Amino acid sequence: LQNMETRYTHSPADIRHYSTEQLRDEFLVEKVFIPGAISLTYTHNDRMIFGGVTPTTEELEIILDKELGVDYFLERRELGVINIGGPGFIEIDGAKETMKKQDGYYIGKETKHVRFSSENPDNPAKFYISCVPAHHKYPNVKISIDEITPMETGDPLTLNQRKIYQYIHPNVCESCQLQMGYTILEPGSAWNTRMEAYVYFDMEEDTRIFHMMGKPDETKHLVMSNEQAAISPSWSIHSGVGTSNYSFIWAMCGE
Repeated sequence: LQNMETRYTHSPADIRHYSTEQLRDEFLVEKVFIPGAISLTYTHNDRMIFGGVTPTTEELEIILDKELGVDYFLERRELGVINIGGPGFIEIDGAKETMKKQDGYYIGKETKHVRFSSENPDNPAKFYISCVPAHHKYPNVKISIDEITPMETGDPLTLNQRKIYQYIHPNVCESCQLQMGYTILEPGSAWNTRMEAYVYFDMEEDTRIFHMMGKPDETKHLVMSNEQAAISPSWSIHSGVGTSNYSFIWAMCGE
């Protein structure tokens, strides 16, 4: 099955007295990669639809049209993808390529069918997709960790020794507004310091991250587990501290 939960946005005031529960209910996505299905969430923050399509025993395709007042999913949207799990395949309008972990892809407006598949149901490919409205059509371009020069910064003295990877960025491809990145916190570090959406993964079962959010003067946090995502509205902070090491994919769009 496939599924897309929509989430309205709020104002720093609406959230001012939110309970830990409420916060989680509005800004935390607990299940991103549920095997055999596509799990998506539509945020009214710039209308980004993100989530995870993790195929196992049957190739998957995000089929959306009436829900978005269009004939097919990408008629008026661009989409970024990065495989977080096992080796798989991506079939964009017939052309079937290989998607190994860390392999990404920028697909543009008007591509009819994008189908995802894994080469092993036991170790499925976890495709994290970030879809956003697009008015212009740019060429589809495959992205491989290789071709990317990870712009590292931070220092283990400030527990932020990390490597950032620009996937959907001007240095590797064109796009209307989507922007994606892959960041891996080097061991012994655990920090992260127009709307954004974060997905944390590749972390020990017991490590958890304290994702900070809200207006800088009224910050609150979401306690997150492995493979969970957080929606961060324009007016909110984007940093987070982990109990240990972790990686995360950030997707954004705006102006």
